[PDB]
Amino acid sequence: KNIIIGAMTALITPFKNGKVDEQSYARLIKRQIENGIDAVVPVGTTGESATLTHEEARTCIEIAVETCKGTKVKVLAGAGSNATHEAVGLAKFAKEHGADGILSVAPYYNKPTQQGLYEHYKAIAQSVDIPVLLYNVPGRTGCEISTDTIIKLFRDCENIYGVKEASGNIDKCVDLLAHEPRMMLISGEDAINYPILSNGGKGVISVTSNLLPDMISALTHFALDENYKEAKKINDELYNINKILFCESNPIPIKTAMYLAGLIESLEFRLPLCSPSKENFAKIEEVMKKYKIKGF
Amino acid sequence: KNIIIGAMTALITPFKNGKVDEQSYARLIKRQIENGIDAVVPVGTTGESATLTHEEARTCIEIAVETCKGTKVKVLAGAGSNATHEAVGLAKFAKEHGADGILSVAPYYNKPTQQGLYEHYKAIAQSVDIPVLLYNVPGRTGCEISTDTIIKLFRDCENIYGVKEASGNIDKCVDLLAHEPRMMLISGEDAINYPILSNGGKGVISVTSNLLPDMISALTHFALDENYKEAKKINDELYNINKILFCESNPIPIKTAMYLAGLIESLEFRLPLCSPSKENFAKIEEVMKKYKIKGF
Ligand SMILES: NCCCC[C@@](N)(CC[C@](N)(CCCCN)C(=O)O)C(=O)O
Ligand SMILES: [Mg+2]
Repeated sequence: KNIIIGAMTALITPFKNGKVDEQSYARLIKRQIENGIDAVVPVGTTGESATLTHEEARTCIEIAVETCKGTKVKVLAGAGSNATHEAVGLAKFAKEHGADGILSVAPYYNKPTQQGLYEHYKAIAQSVDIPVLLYNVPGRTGCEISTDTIIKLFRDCENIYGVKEASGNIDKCVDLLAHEPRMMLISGEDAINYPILSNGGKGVISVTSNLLPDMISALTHFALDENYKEAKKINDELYNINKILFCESNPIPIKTAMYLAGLIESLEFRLPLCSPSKENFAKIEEVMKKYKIKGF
Repeated sequence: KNIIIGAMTALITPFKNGKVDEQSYARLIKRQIENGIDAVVPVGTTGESATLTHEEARTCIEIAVETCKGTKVKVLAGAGSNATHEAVGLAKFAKEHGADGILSVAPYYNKPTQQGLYEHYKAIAQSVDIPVLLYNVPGRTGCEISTDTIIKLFRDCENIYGVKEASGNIDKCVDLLAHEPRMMLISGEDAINYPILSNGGKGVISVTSNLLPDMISALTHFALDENYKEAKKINDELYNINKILFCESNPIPIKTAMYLAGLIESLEFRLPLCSPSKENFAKIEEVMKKYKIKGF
């Protein structure tokens, strides 16, 4: 199987006067390349994929693919949908626009059954050639892809090579890798990056990496080399910022943090997302000064 | 305030060979009108709105408004989105195809804050003239509209006239009606229709109504006319079907029940929605036996 692993970033999408700041986007992706990141994930949840237009989603994949040409950094494009026909289309679009793979979230809101989740992902898997990473975040979708369904898709569809887990469920990650160790388990929960990697996970898709890509990079590569003491040390150091980045729903804190660090020009969200409270803004602003934040 | 209350049916959307069976849709809406229903809710969650085309949604609103012209049956249009710019659009569309009001679900997947939910709904309400009923289903959206947020929206925006609660939280509906008793609290949870009505709720938006519209009608009117004994009597009898209609995610069981009752032609879903298990199929078909099913 073809795979995409290592330290990966769920890219924020900066806005300037309500439009996608394309030059900011490219500069942030380059900031990622130059700080040890192995792959960038455009138009995911952290990128406010829900409120983007298809030309903006398609444009930001193109910006990512183009910025990454000439590097080992791969483009794992966000291409999920709660409608199978749209998820297949976005998989085809990313594949035809140069993405090295796709990250496909479980259908949200319409709560498909385990049988329905299998047929949904098989439809995507059979529709394109690029690797496909399952994305399970039940707290946002209303549904979970069970361990059985994840393993079945990994064994039945060749392009499906693993799953980004944001389940806060270390038991499920044992369960997953204990019955199918050839799968690529990706951490979708920054605070528990090391515990997931330590059990055989082969990478992370991080929100924290947006601000401190060097430390997320170092953590993952320390861990992949089984230097578990150094990997755990960064994990422990990162805990305060890993948590504070979820004082409010992602990506409200990270974009607040990016603005505070001067890495984006404006603190703009598309509704229903909005700037955090004044309290959390102060909490985000304080925890930051305990970390060394890289620039461009 | 202009309001839309009473017994309401979240219409299933029949498919024939992958297309919206237009006549059956109209034929099913007619079955509702002649069975005591006060309003029909097209292209909601129960209508598989997530996997519908704008051309399918638009036609089903048009079919809905046209079939209830001349009766007193209202059209409460499903018009929700996790992107405010998409939700504002659907509100205008629904107003121009003749809908008497819109049901607008809380944004799903992207988990907006209470502030974001206020600005999201304030943007919709300020965009149309027709009544706006908030829809809270945290198990499907990943988010809850707090009681404070609900009441603030009710008091600040003239068309926002209440909320359809599907939280299994009778506590919250006391909280709602005790602090804002002028609000129209609508049941979105069939099994607890009477307990919500018994505390001052003024209607239901029912799944069970698809199969037994005569009994959902009678329950709602008995309760609104303060015949609580007869209202609970139907509620208690309906429990077994009210539960089995969620043996799997709605609208999978109700479409199964509708098909088994011969009220629709094909048992077709749009993916990731799926036919139920053979086990649950026997459970839906068996519980059904016990009720007297209206025909055309
Ligand atoms: N990158 C584009 C994202 C926009 C799509 C959408 N806002 C809503 C998705 C949708 N399937 C659209 C349905 C439109 C009417 N059938 C949904 O709301 O369910 C989401 O996935 O969050
Ligand atoms: Mg090495």
